[PDB]
Order: sequence, then C-alpha cells, then structure tokens
Amino acid sequence: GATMPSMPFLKRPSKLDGSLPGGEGCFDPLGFTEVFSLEWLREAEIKHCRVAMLAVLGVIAQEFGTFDFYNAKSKLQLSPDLHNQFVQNGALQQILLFVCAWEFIVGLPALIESVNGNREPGYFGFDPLKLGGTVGSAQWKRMQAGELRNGRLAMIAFGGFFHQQLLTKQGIIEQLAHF
Amino acid sequence: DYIKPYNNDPFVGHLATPINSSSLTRAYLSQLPIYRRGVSPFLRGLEIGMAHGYFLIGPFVQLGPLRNTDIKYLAGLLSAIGLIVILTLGMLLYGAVSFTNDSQDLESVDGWRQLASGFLLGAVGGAGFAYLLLTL
Amino acid sequence: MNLKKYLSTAPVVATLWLFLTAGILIELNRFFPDSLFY
Amino acid sequence: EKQVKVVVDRDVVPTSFEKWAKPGHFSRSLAKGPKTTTWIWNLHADAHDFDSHTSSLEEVSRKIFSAHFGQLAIIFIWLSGMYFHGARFSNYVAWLSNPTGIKPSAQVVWPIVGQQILNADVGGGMQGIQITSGLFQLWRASGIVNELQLYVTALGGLGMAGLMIFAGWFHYHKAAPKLEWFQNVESMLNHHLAGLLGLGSLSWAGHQIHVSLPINKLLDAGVAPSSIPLPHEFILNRNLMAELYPSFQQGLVPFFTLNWKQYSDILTFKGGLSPVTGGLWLTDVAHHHLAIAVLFLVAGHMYRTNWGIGHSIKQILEAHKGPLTGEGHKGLYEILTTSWHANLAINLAMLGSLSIIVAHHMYAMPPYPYLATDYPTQLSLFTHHMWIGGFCIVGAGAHAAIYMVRDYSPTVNFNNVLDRMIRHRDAIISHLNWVCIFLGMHSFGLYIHNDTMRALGRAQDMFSDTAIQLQPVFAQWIQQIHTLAPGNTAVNALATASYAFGADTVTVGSKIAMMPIKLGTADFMVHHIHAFTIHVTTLILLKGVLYARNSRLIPDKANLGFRFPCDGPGRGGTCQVSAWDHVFLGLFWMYNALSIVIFHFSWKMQSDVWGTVTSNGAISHITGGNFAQSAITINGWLRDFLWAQASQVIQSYGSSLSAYGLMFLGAHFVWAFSLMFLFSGRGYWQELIESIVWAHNKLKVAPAIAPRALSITQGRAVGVAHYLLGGIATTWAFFLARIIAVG
Amino acid sequence: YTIPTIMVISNLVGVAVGRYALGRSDLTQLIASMCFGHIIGVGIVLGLSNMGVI
Amino acid sequence: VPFAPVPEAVRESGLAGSEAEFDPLMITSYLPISWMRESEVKHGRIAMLAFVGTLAQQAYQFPWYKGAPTTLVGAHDHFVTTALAQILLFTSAFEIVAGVPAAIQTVRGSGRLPGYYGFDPLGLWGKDEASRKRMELAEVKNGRLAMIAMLALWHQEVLSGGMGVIEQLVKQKF
Ligand code: CLA
Ligand code: CLA
Ligand code: CLA
Ligand code: CLA
Ligand code: CLA
Ligand code: CLA
Ligand code: CLA
Ligand SMILES: CCCCCCCCCCCCCCCC(=O)OC[C@H](COP(=O)(O)OC[C@@H](O)CO)OC(=O)CCCCCCCCCCCCCCC
Ligand SMILES: CC1=C(/C=C/C(C)=C\C=C\C(C)=C\C=C\C=C(C)\C=C/C=C(C)/C=C/C2=C(C)CCCC2(C)C)C(C)(C)CCC1
Ligand SMILES: CC(C)[C@H](C)/C=C/[C@H](C)[C@H]1CC[C@@H]2C3=CC=C4C[C@@H](O)CC[C@]4(C)[C@@H]3CC[C@@]21C
Repeated sequence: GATMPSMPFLKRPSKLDGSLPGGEGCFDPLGFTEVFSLEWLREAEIKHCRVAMLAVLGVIAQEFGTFDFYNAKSKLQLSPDLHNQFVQNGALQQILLFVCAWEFIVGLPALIESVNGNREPGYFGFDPLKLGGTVGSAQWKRMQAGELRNGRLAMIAFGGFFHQQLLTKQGIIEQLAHF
Repeated sequence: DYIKPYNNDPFVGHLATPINSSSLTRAYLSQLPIYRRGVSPFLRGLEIGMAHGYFLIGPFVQLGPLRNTDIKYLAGLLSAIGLIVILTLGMLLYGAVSFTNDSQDLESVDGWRQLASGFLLGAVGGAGFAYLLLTL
Repeated sequence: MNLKKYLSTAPVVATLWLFLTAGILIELNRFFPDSLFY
Repeated sequence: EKQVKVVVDRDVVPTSFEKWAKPGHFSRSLAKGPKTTTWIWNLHADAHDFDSHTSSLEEVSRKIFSAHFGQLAIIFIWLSGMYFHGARFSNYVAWLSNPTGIKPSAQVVWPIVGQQILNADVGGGMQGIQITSGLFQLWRASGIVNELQLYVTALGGLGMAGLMIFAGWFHYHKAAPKLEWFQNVESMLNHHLAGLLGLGSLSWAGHQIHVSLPINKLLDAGVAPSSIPLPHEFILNRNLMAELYPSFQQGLVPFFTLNWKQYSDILTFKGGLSPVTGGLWLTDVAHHHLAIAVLFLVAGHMYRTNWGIGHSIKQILEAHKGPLTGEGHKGLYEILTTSWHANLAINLAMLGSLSIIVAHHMYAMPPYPYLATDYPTQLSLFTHHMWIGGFCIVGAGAHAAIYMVRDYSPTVNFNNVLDRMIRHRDAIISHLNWVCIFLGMHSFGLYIHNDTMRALGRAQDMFSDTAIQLQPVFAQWIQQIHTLAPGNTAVNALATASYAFGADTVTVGSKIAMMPIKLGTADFMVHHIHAFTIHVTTLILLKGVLYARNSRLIPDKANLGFRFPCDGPGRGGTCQVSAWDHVFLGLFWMYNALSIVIFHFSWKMQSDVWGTVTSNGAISHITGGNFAQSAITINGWLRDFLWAQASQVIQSYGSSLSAYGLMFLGAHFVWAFSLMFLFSGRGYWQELIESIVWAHNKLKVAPAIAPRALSITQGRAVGVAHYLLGGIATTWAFFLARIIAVG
Repeated sequence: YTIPTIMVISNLVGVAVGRYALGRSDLTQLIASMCFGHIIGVGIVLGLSNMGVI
Repeated sequence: VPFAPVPEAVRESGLAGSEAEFDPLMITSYLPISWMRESEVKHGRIAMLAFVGTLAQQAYQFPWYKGAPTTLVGAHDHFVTTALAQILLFTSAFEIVAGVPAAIQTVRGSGRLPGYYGFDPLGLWGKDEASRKRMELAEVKNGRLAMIAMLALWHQEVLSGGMGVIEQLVKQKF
C-alpha cells in the first residue's frame, strides 16, 4: 500500500529533504525541517556529532592516563565531582574560555553564513591531510556521510557512557571487564 | 410591547413605561392635593402642609440634639416650625421671580402666594397635631 | 531580513548604550566603592 | 447544521526582519515617517490595536490568537523564574523545617552600593528579601519538599514557554486559521468548560490525592521533609497509600461500583481549617476539585458541535424574550461572534470580579498551609488580587465603550436589550446618579457627622456602639446562619466553611489564623462607603459606555471616535467628553474605591483578626480593638491608621526594610508628579517647547523630528498612569512595611 | 443487584427522553441518551444510598 | 442487508479488510474507517502477542527473573517496576516516533493501508493481489480471536484465584 511517495521508513511520504551526504535515511518522522530551516538543523547536527565524537574518545582516553599533574581524585570521567574539581583548578575554565571564543568569533559567523545559503553546514575548510579529496566529489560526500554516521553513533554512545557510569559507579573499561 | 412613547408620538423625551404611566399610577398621581381638579390653591397648600409638617416633626423630636431631655418633643416641634418657615420663604421667593401678574390659577403670583400661605398654615397645624399626639 | 537596521533603531541602540553605561558605573562602584572627593 | 471543522492558511505571512527596520509599518499614517515627536508616542499607542490596522476580522483574529501565545509564553517565563528563584536563591527547605519561625524569602540582593542591607535575617542560613507572594506556602501545599523538584518545575516552565513561543509564531507564519475558525463559540466553550477547566481540575484533584495528600499528611505528622517518601513511591507502592489512607486498599473498585462512600478517608467534607497548619483540609480541597471537575465536565456538553446533540447559543438567546424587552437577546450572538471588543469587555469584567472574589475567599478560608499565620502574605495577596480585579473591571468598561463606538450596528441592535437600553440611557444614568448622591451623603456624611460630634465633645450624639447604633443586622444574621449551618443545613459538613462567620478561633504557632470577624457600626459605615464608591465608579463607566456613540451635547460622538480629546471650546466646553475620558475618570474612582477597600481589610484584620495568643487563650491583636471606635471618624482613620501604622515605613531606614521606606518616598514623588500632567494643558507646554526650540536653533542643534508636546489625550493618560502608579506604590510599600515590621 | 437494576432503568428512561427530545434514533442519540441516563442513575443511586434505602 | 439482519446496510462494504459487513452500531459512519482499522489491527497484533506470551511465560521462565509470579496480575505488579517499565518506555518510543504520525497521516488523506509498515522480512505477504488480500483478511481474522481470548483468559484467571490457562484447563472449570 503506502502513499504515493516513500521514505526509508517505507510507510511515510518523503519530506523536503532528498539525498544529502549521510541523509539517505530521510529520518524525519516528526516534522522538524518543515518548520525549521534545514541549514540550521544540519549545522547543529554536525556540531553535535563533532563534539560528541571528541567526548566519547575523550572519556575512553581519560581512563588510561591523567597526565599525572592533574589531581584526578575520581577515576570516573563522567562524574560531577571530576567536572567540578577540574573546573575549580582552571582546566575546564580555560577550555570554556577558548571554546566560547571560537563559537562567538567564528562559530556564530559560520552559522549565519550557512543560514544565508553560502557556507555548507559544518564546513570549516579544515583538511590538513588530503583524506577527503576534492570538495563535492568522490571521497568527500562519502566521507561526510561517514562523519555523520560516526557522530550519531558517538552521540548515542556518549549518552550510554554517562548513564552507565552514573548507575554502576564504574568506568567504561571497568564495567566492560566486570559485569 | 408595554414600553411605548409617552404620547404615542415618537421623538419625545419620555417613555410610557408601567409605573411611569398606568391605570393605578395615573389614578394615584391624580387626585393628590396638587393636580386634583376643582381645588383652590389655598386648599392644596393647606393639605400639602398638614401632610408635610406631620412627618417633618418626627425627625427632629426623635433624633434632635435634645432628644433625651424632657423637652424633646417641644424642641423638635420648634425645629420643625423653623424648617417650615424656611420652606415657605423659599416657596414665596420662587413665586415672586418665576410668576407674573395674571389670573389666579396656581401659576401666577397670587396663586403661588395663596399656595404658600396654605402650605405654611397646614404645616404648622400638622406639626402641632403631631406634637399633641406625641404628648398624649 | 535586515536585522542590523532593526538593532540600529532608537530603542535598541538606546537600551544597549544605557546598559553599557550602567554596567560601567556599577563595575567601577564595586572595584572602587564609596568613591568621594576623587 | 454547521460542520465544526478546522481550516488554515499555510505560509500566510513570511518570517523576516525586513518589517522590523520600519517602525509603524502596521499603520498607513505611521509608515510615512515621524515628522514630529508625536509619532513616537502614536507608534506605541496603536501597536496592539489590531482593529485599527486592518479592516478584516480574519487578520485581527490571527493577530490575537498569536500574541495570546506570546503572553502565555511570558507568563510561563515568569513562573519559571519564580520556581528557579525558589530552587536557587531561597530558604525553602529551612522554611519547611520551621514554617512558623523562618520568614519566606527567595531574592538575594548583590552587594554593590550598600544595598546588601536589604538582605533581611529571614533565617534558614540565607539572608534576603522576605517574599509575601505565598510561593512557599503554595509549593508546600503542592507537595514540594526538595529544591530538585523546584528546579525541574522551572525547567518545565521554560520548555512550556518555548512551546508557547513556537505555537505563537506557527499560528501566524505557518498555519493561520480562517475566520470560520474562532467563530465556533459552541466548540470553544465546550472545550474550555470540559478540557481547560474540567479536565484541569480533575488532573489537579488526582495530583492532590496522589501527591499533596500523603506528603502533607506526613509533614503534619512530625516527619522530616527529607524522610518523606518521594511522590512516585506513593503511586508505585500502593501499600504506603493504604497505610496513610485505608480507602486505597479497596482501590478503584468502589468508584465503579458507586460505593463512593468508601472514599471517606480521602474525599472528606470536614469544612473547617486544619488546626495544625491553619489552612483548609487538603482532603476537602481534593474532594472540592473532584466535584468542580465533574460539574464542569457535565457542563461542557451543553452546546452543539459537529453532532445533532447539544444546544445553539443563538437559539437560546433569541428564545429569551418578554413584554418589557421587545426582541430580548436577539442579535447578541452575532455581536459576540463578529467583535472581539465585546467579548473582551465581558471577559474582563468577569475576570476582574473573579479576582475580587478570589481575594475575599482566600483571606477568609486560607487554602494553603501556614498561609494565615504569615500575615504579610495574607495582606499582600488580598490587596494584590483586589487591585488586579479592579483594574480588569475598569478595562472591561473601557472595552465596552470601544465596541459601542466602533463595532456597534443599528440593524443588529434593533429593539433588543442593548437598543432598548440605549433608548432610555437617560433614566439609567439619572437614577444611578441619584443613587450615588444618596449613598455618598448617607455614607461619608455619617463619618463627617461623627467628626463634628467628637470635636464638639458631644460623643453621646455619634453613630457608634455607645451612641446611636447602626448595626448590620442583615449581615450579622447571615453570619449567625452560617455559624449554625454545619448542623441544620449542612448535615455532612463537620464545621463552618469559614471561621470568620462564627464557630471558634484557630491558633497556629501562637498566632491567630482565623477568628470570627464581628461586624459593628464601624463596619456598617465602611461597607456603605464601599457601596457608595462602587456605585460612583460604575456610574462613570456606564455613562461613558451608554453615551459613547452620541449624546444631547455631541450628536455624533461615534464619528469623532472612541479616543479623541474634545469637540472644542463650544457649547460651553466639551472637554473629556469622549468615552476614553470617561474611562480615564473611572480609573481614579476605581483607585479610590479599591484604596478604601484595602484600607478597611488591612485595619480590620490587624485590629480584630491578626494578632498573637498567649498561653491559656489570651488574645492580643496588633491594634487592640481600636477599629471599633477609631474607624467611625475620619480623624481616627488618619491618626490610628494612616499615622500610627506609618511609623513602621518611615522608621524603616537603617534596616532591611529601608528599601520599602525609599519606595514609600519615591511613590509620593510619582503621585505628586502626576499632578503636573493632570492640572495642566498642552498649549502651555507647546509654547515652552517653542522657546526651548528657539534656543536650540540659536546653536544649530535643533532635531529633525520637530519636538511637540504630549497630546491632550496622551497627557491625560500620562497623568492617570502616574497617579495610579504613585498611589498604589505608596499603599504597597506602606502595607508591606507595616505588616513585615510587626506581625 | 439493586444498583444494576436502577442503572438499567435509568438508562432506559434516558433512552426514551433522548429519542423524544432529539427525535431520531442513531448512534449519536444512543450515546447521548446513555450519558444522560448514567448522569441520572448515578445520582439516584447515590441519593437513595445516602437515605439508607439501598 | 448486511451479515447482521436487523441493522441496515452498514456501508464500508466497498472498502478493504473484510467481506462481511459487521458494523451494527454504524460506528464507521461517524468515524474514519482507516483510523478504526488501524486501531483494530494494532489491537489484534498486541492481543496475539499477549496470548502467546501468556501461554509461554506460564510454561517456562527465563533463567533471569527466576522467582517471579506467573499470573497476569501478579506478573504485571511484580514487573511494573523494572521490566514492564522498560517495555513501556520502548513501546511508547516506537509509538511516538512511528505510531502517532502514521495514524495522523492516514486520517489526513494518506493512502497507507491501515496497519501497514515495511516489516515484511521473509516476504510472506504474497505476490498475487488475491493472496495479499487473503493474507490481510487472515491477519485480522486470526485477530479478534486473540482479543476475545485475552479478555477470557484474564477473566478466568481472576475468577480462578490466579490459575494458569493450562493449569485451569487441567484442574477445574466453573
Ligand atoms: C485525572 C485524575 C486522576 C488520575 C490521573 C489518577 C491516576 C491514578 N490513580 Mg486515581 N483517583 C482519582 C483521580 C485520578 N487518579 C480520584 C478523583 C479518585 C477518587 C478520590 C481516585 C482514587 C484512586 C484510588 C483508590 C487508587 C487510584 C489509583 C491510581 C493509579 C492507578 C489506577 C489504576 O488503574 O488502578 C486500578 C485499580 C483497580 C482496583 C481496578 C478496578 C477493577 C479491577 C480489575 C477489579 C477486579 C479484581 C482484580 C483481581 C483486582 C483486585 C484489586 C483489589 C484487591 C483492590 C493512577 C496513576 C490506584 C493506585 O495506584 O494507588 C496508588 C488506587 O488504588 N486512584
Ligand atoms: C448626610 C449624613 C448625615 C446624617 C444621616 C445625619 C443625621 C443626623 N444628624 Mg448630622 N451632620 C452631618 C451629616 C449627617 N447627619 C454633617 C456632614 C454635619 C456637619 C456639617 C452634621 C452636623 C450635625 C449636628 C450639629 C447635629 C446633627 C444631628 C443629627 C441627627 C438629627 C438631625 C435632624 O434632626 O435632621 C432632620 C431631618 C429631617 C427634617 C428629614 C430627613 C429626611 C427624611 C427622613 C427622608 C425620608 C425620605 C422618604 C423615605 C422618601 C419616600 C417617601 C414617599 C414615597 C412617601 C441625625 C441622626 C443633631 C444631633 O444631635 O445628632 C444626633 C445635631 O445637633 N448633625
Ligand atoms: C555592560 C558593561 C560591563 C562592563 C564594562 C564590565 C566589565 C567587567 N566585568 Mg562584568 N558584567 C556585566 C557587565 C559589564 N562588565 C553584566 C551585565 C553582568 C551580569 C550581571 C556582569 C557580570 C560579571 C561577572 C560575574 C564578572 C564580571 C567581571 C568584569 C571585569 C573582568 C575583566 C574584563 O575585562 O571583562 C569584561 C566583561 C564584560 C565587558 C561584560 C561581559 C559579561 C558577560 C556576559 C559574562 C557574564 C556571564 C554571566 C555570569 C552569565 C551569563 C550572562 C548573560 C548576559 C549572557 C570587567 C572589567 C569579572 C570580575 O569581577 O573581574 C574580577 C567577573 O567575575 N562581570
Ligand atoms: C480541550 C481543548 C482545549 C484546551 C485545553 C484549550 C485551552 C486553551 N485555549 Mg483553546 N480552543 C479549543 C480547545 C482548547 N483550548 C478549540 C477546539 C478551539 C476552537 C473552537 C479553541 C480556540 C481558542 C482560541 C481562539 C483561544 C484559545 C485560548 C486557550 C488558552 C486560554 C488562556 C488560558 O486560560 O491560559 C491557560 C493555559 C494553560 C493551562 C496551559 C495549557 C496549554 C496546553 C498546550 C493545553 C492546550 C492544548 C491545545 C488546545 C491543543 C493542542 C494542539 C496540538 C496540535 C499540540 C488555553 C490554554 C486563547 C489563547 O490563549 O490563545 C493561545 C485563545 O485566544 N482557544
Ligand atoms: C486582557 C486585558 C486587556 C487587553 C487584552 C487589552 C487590549 C487593548 N486595549 Mg485595554 N485596558 C485594560 C485591559 C486590556 N486591554 C485595562 C485593565 C484597562 C484599564 C487600565 C484598559 C484600558 C484601556 C484604554 C483606555 C484603552 C485601551 C486600549 C486597548 C487596545 C490597544 C492597546 C494599545 O495599543 O495601547 C498600548 C499600550 C501601551 C503604550 C502601554 C502603556 C503602559 C501603561 C502606563 C502601564 C504601565 C504598567 C507598569 C506596571 C508601570 C510600572 C513600570 C514603569 C516604571 C516602567 C487593545 C486592543 C486602547 C484602545 O482601545 O485604542 C483606542 C485604549 O485607549 N485599554
Ligand atoms: C512631584 C511634582 C512635580 C514635579 C517633580 C515637577 C517637576 C518639574 N516641573 Mg512641575 N508642576 C507640578 C508638579 C511637579 N512638577 C504641578 C502640580 C503643577 C501645576 C499644574 C506644575 C506645573 C508646572 C509648570 C507650568 C512647569 C513645571 C515645570 C517643571 C520642571 C521644572 C524644571 C526642573 O526642575 O527640572 C528638573 C527635573 C526634575 C525635577 C525631575 C526629576 C528628574 C527625573 C526623575 C529623572 C528622569 C527619570 C529617571 C531616569 C527615572 C525614571 C526611569 C524610567 C525607567 C521609569 C520640573 C521637571 C516647568 C518646566 O517645564 O521647566 C522647564 C514649567 O514651566 N511644572
Ligand atoms: C429522584 C431520586 C433522588 C433522591 C431521593 C435524591 C436524594 C438526595 N440527593 Mg440527589 N440527585 C438526583 C436524584 C435524587 N437525589 C438526580 C437524578 C441527580 C442528577 C441531576 C441528583 C444530583 C444530586 C446532587 C448534585 C446532590 C444531590 C444530593 C442529594 C441529597 C441531599 C439533597 C438535599 O435534599 O439537600 C437540599 C439542598 C438545598 C436545599 C440547597 C440547594 C443548593 C444550594 C442553594 C446551591 C445553589 C447553587 C447555585 C446557585 C446553582 C448552580 C450554579 C452552577 C454554576 C453549578 C439527598 C439524600 C446532594 C448530595 O450530594 O448529598 C450529600 C447533592 O449535592 N443529588
Ligand atoms: C422586586 C423584587 C426584586 C428585589 C430587588 C432586587 C432584585 C435584583 C435584580 C435587579 C433588577 C431589579 C428587578 C426588577 C427588574 C426586572 O426584573 O424587571 C422585569 C424585566 C424582565 O422581564 P422580561 O419580561 O423583560 O423578560 C424577558 C427577558 O428578561 C428575557 O430573559 O426586566 C425589565 O425589563 C426591566 C429591567 C429593570 C427595570 C428598572 C429597575 C431598576 C432598579 C434597579 C435596582 C433594583 C432594586 C435594588 C435593591 C433594593
Ligand atoms: C414610602 C412608604 C410608604 C409611605 C406611606 C405614608 C407616608 C403614609 C402616610 C401618611 C402621612 C404622612 C400623614 C400625615 C398626616 C396628618 C394628618 C392626618 C393631620 C391632621 C389634622 C389636623 C388636626 C389639622 C389641624 C390644623 C390646625 C391645627 C389649624 C391649621 C390647619 C390644620 C388643618 C393643619 C408606604 C407605606 C406607602 C410604602 C412603603 C414605605
Ligand atoms: C514539532 C514537531 C514535534 C511536530 C511533529 C511538527 C510537525 C510539523 C509542523 C509538520 C509535520 C507534518 C505537518 C505538515 C505537513 C506538511 C507541511 C508542509 C510544509 O509546507 C509544512 C506544512 C505542512 C503542511 C505541515 C505543517 C504541519 C505538520 C504537522
């Protein structure tokens, strides 16, 4: 049966979105692009993907080494005590200072440009190593889709990391090794 | 449907409502000392005064400053008589300026003078009668 | 979509300028309290 | 039969900032450039007047649905702010531990210019400004025990505000309903009666039964707030609810078997105030909400909507017709479906009356726990709702006049109640004016007479208990009937609805909660003063609404508009002849009436209800029985109330209440500044502005926007605004300082 | 079984009054009449119970 | 006229789902047929799952949850805290994402067959249109027998003092 147009859901009428890098799923069951700008949502999703990938790898990497010059009295990286102590010692305060500097001085102009229809969402032109190749061609759209999928997985895994640590009071590696 | 123009002619600044105009209302408004047919101005004034002073004495005797003394009734009667004199003065002034010389039909100087005299006499007599009733 | 022009209107510019002036005055008053006779 | 269907227009208005850079775009005249300073004022004066912008009812309806959403979002933001202040900067937990000893406070002033003194020693560790909004009592009645719940509620409020923001924008730029929508008054009424109010009260009753009842029962049993089980535990573990209320053992079976009497543990009708906290029994409140929910739900199925069953408001209106009213209520349905001003007038009058009733019922029957013992909160809430109610009533009159001047139609209003009233408006206003004169004489004259007697040493000739007595026999009789109602007319009621009618007194924390409010000669005179002032203010508003279209002085006031300065210095003078000016005068009279009403409540409460109780039952009020013989004279009202009670607001300097004292002075200034705009005219200010403009011209510093004086109508508006602001602020600071310093 | 009997009688009375007032026999009239009958039966049963009859 | 003699033609005879026209109350005349059909197929699927779960849990329990009542009421009360709570969370999530909008669109004019999702992994729907129609009619026919069955099972358990379906079928009947 179904309607005239289809969606990967196989029971939905295709929305405005068509075939975007990593957007072949057209996963918009609840109307979010019909009222909000697509560029705004895409920029937000890519920003979330990047910050979440760094967070997932950071949580796993922090459980092995703490540099030895940071107190780190708590071995739980996603615990409020560790967040508060690192904020008090100034480490997270400095991360906040520079991350806010980037967002206001560069992030805001970047989002305004992408909202006007000039800059592709989440495109900062950062390709030190020619890994993605030419923009808008082979090795780029596929790599962009890979980035989106890895970021979504990292976002879901960060939520899992936080909830598991807060419920078991055990680290990710510690919990993986025991129960 | 009961509310109609007073004279059945619209554009008039009045309405013929139930208590405004009715069989009972028209009968009651009529026949009073005033508006009654075949009554001389002096008779109308006498009736009005004897009916006014009677109830005018009440307030002064009951709530006058000397209501607790043994002369409460006398003091109230005197106060009522004074108020009656002032009212008669007002009536006479109104007749002196509002009306002119013409036939005595209650709308002339002589007619209103007779009405004022009757009102004064009636009011004094009514106040005296009420005082007598209170004393007895 | 000329947001800059709206932000440049009299009420917006006036509120921003007065907010900055009040902030400067308050900040000076907590860093240098009870200032009198210069 | 009409289909109650939803039809909307998509992308009717584009979302862009282009119109933000063009002030006055909504008006044809304001979009041509200012050319003078009067344009700045006109821009704000006609900003929310959607009826003046366009002549289409559909556009106005959409501009109202939206902006209603915006105001709802603003209210949700304010509520979120109150909850966040309670969670972050308030001593709510400490207050819960010791509700009688700790003073509520949720504001912390920053230390910058010596203002840190305002942080009163309210107790509970933190020091701040004592709040008299009753937020603490309300939260306690709702079952809040920890600040985490307050934080979650604040976050939920912020989310609801965001939703009300999105809804407002979506219903104006993405899906705007057509005029057919908004004209379905039957459906709107059915939903608001069964869904907004019926289901709302039902849900609140459920929350009280599952959260408020058990938590408050444990709190009143000496259990610490931290040791009380969480609200969700009472729902998951039914054993706890059964232990606290055996009725839960039977479950919902009794409800479905009509054995409602088995719910006597949770659905009680005790009738009185709780002797532990001084407020109404939460069980009686839950049962009350359940009954009001069931009654509203049943009432919500009266009108006909998309089905054969129901009623038609138009048919009911046209059916009501009598000999004294030719066409009865014919044409009123079309009036309330084609003019938002008429609906706004009716709704504003009812909402204001509801607020006034709320104030009376809230002070007499304290609903929240520990609310009666917190006299500052009681005074502030009664006075606050009294003022908001009066303002909404004056607004109701103003909008009635607006509809009469702009949306009135002779064909629609033909031989109906409205037309028949406009026909005899002279009888209405002259008879009402006569009533006002009689009331003023027999109300204020009694006070003046008492002043004259007391000054002459003739106390035996006064209108007091010792001298001539004027006892409210009717009101006293109703009080006695209420006192005896719990046993002869309320068989299932275990106590009188309010202890203010009689019964016995209630004391909580060595403080009087509610005791019989005996009425005497002073109350007789003050109540008549209240009636006199209400009559004069309603006379002013009714006169302005009845003559809004025309009068014997100005035969075409409607063509001149609803808000116009005057017709000129002709016919002897036609100043303040428009209906808007009648609203302007009604504002002062409403302020006078409301000020006297709040004055009576404050003094009577502090002299016969609020006070302390010493062991063995001895009662000592703040002002021991002085209202009985001091409220019967203007001198007493100035000496024992305005002078004696002001000592707290004038001596507040050097303490945490100093702010109030400052506000007490500032308000005065404002109230005195209003006189400037009320006893002056714009001709003089225009000439002064001419001289100042010449001075500017002499220095080549003149502005392009020609400086102009405030319009005549704008001047009147500014004067009344400043007058009301100053007066209400002065009485606000006086009330708050007096009630906080003592009691 | 007094309560079920009274409720059934109330439902029938509601059905009759509904058919008369609305003047039609349909699902809408049926449900409306049942609602009225229930609002009348619940009240009659609770009133009689409060009086001790049932 | 319809399968039921006393009621009049109940309409909904030219649509799809069942040759028999059993709608005596004509509820479809006052409600969207697609919405009602969507609710019907959902009820059938939920009831069939519950019937199999009832006949399975009462016969064998997983190593986890070793000690837990088997009765529907007892099992619900004992698992309403952690197991059923999680089941409700995920089922509600599925309804919130794919459930509510599906019915909304179907009612708003979408041509979606009520109860249609792309969940046909083994391709058992059939190739021929007649086979597909018979298969849908079978799914709904098998349903409405599981709804009544679940109601009957619950009533029997309540009136049997918490007795299993097979246990009650082997011990007593009343
Ligand atoms: C909109 C307002 C509102 C809301 C949202 C709720 C919501 C809720 N109420 Mg509630 N309630 C309300 C108002 C509200 N109530 C009002 C106005 C009253 C009357 C004052 C009640 C009185 C009430 C009681 C007494 C109970 C609830 C309970 C509940 C919870 C479960 C209800 C349930 O399905 O159990 C269903 C319970 C039944 C007994 C079903 C009846 C038919 C069964 C199937 C009988 C067949 C026999 C079978 C073997 C079961 C034996 C049960 C027996 C031992 C009791 C639920 C969260 C229950 C709860 O969870 O307590 C915390 C509870 O016991 N409510
Ligand atoms: C307007 C309020 C008011 C009222 C109700 C009173 C009332 C009173 N004053 Mg007072 N007074 C007032 C204002 C008032 N005063 C003010 C403002 C001052 C200061 C200037 C004074 C100064 C003053 C003094 C110095 C004294 C009083 C005194 C008195 C008492 C006797 C006065 C008297 O004899 O009058 C006479 C009254 C009348 C002649 C007639 C009254 C009108 C009638 C009853 C109305 C009937 C209408 C009727 C129902 C219509 C329908 C009827 C129709 C259909 C048939 C009395 C109880 C005296 C006293 O000793 O106090 C006890 C006294 O010495 N007063
Ligand atoms: C508008 C005029 C104004 C000016 C000229 C200043 C100037 C200054 N502020 Mg200040 N501030 C202001 C307004 C202002 N502030 C307002 C409106 C607030 C909120 C009430 C604050 C709150 C604030 C805090 C908490 C602190 C300062 C501090 C300082 C000094 C730090 C050095 C610096 O150069 O930073 C320049 C700073 C600015 C030009 C103002 C930026 C304010 C941003 C928004 C940060 C505040 C974040 C706030 C806590 C949370 C969100 C606020 C929201 C508006 C986004 C400084 C000279 C720091 C200090 O005390 O020095 C030892 C410090 O701790 N300010
Ligand atoms: C049972 C259904 C229902 C409910 C609960 C409401 C509730 C409300 N309506 Mg509404 N209305 C309804 C049906 C309903 N309406 C229908 C069918 C019509 C067409 C005939 C209207 C037409 C209508 C108009 C024209 C207006 C309202 C307004 C309002 C608000 C009044 C302001 C207030 O008292 O603050 C109380 C606020 C709250 C208690 C917060 C609750 C808010 C939540 C979201 C409940 C509302 C649900 C909503 C009606 C439907 C959800 C739609 C869905 C697609 C998301 C209030 C929230 C006025 C308004 O404020 O405009 C926004 C107004 O102008 N209604
Ligand atoms: C739900 C309540 C409600 C609503 C929806 C409306 C809606 C409306 N009113 Mg109405 N009104 C109301 C209540 C309401 N009113 C009340 C309670 C009163 C009595 C005070 C009035 C008296 C009134 C009058 C006399 C008039 C209106 C007018 C109007 C229309 C245009 C408003 C406008 O554009 O002016 C713009 C609004 C402003 C410029 C804001 C003025 C600010 C004042 C002084 C309030 C200050 C409050 C604040 C607490 C002060 C302290 C803070 C300070 C230190 C900064 C509009 C449709 C006008 C109209 O119909 O057009 C011809 C009209 O003349 N209203
Ligand atoms: C409290 C009562 C009051 C006050 C304060 C004033 C004040 C003033 N009158 Mg005046 N007047 C009054 C009553 C009052 N009048 C009455 C009852 C009448 C009889 C109708 C008059 C008739 C009258 C006339 C005919 C004239 C004046 C003039 C003036 C001004 C004289 C010049 C001056 O001193 O400027 C100094 C300014 C002040 C004293 C005001 C204080 C400064 C304010 C508070 C600061 C700004 C606001 C501040 C930021 C706070 C608000 C913030 C906002 C967010 C709410 C002055 C502003 C004359 C004039 O125009 O002068 C050129 C003029 O000719 N008045
Ligand atoms: C025909 C059989 C029958 C019998 C024998 C009873 C018997 C009884 N009913 Mg009952 N009732 C019945 C049918 C019956 N009812 C039906 C069919 C309905 C549905 C319409 C109701 C609905 C009903 C209600 C709602 C109530 C009763 C109540 C009662 C009991 C006391 C009533 C009384 O006499 O006090 C006499 C009371 C007065 C003389 C005071 C009159 C009401 C005051 C003045 C309030 C006025 C309200 C306001 C002005 C109007 C409504 C405004 C609107 C906004 C709501 C009593 C034992 C009461 C109860 O709950 O028992 C405890 C009660 O509240 N019944
Ligand atoms: C006389 C018994 C009532 C006691 C008095 C207090 C009643 C409260 C209701 C207020 C209106 C007065 C009732 C008569 C009014 C009344 O109900 O009359 C009856 C009549 C209504 O009957 P109809 O045949 O018109 O009915 C058809 C329509 O009502 C359709 O619903 O109303 C009028 O047409 C005249 C309206 C006011 C007439 C002018 C009177 C104004 C005086 C106001 C002061 C009242 C006394 C103050 C208290 C002492
Ligand atoms: C409002 C009201 C009313 C009223 C009534 C009335 C008021 C009645 C009556 C009455 C009156 C008010 C009366 C009076 C009187 C008087 C008299 C009866 C007398 C007499 C006689 C004599 C003895 C005389 C003498 C003389 C002399 C001595 C000389 C000179 C001359 C003369 C002749 C004067 C009613 C109930 C209706 C209704 C309700 C209320
Ligand atoms: C905020 C989310 C949670 C909700 C579900 C959003 C729903 C949006 C507004 C969309 C989704 C489907 C509806 C949708 C269907 C089709 C569109 C086309 C597009 O011109 C926008 C409107 C419009 C006509 C509407 C707007 C209203 C809906 C309901």
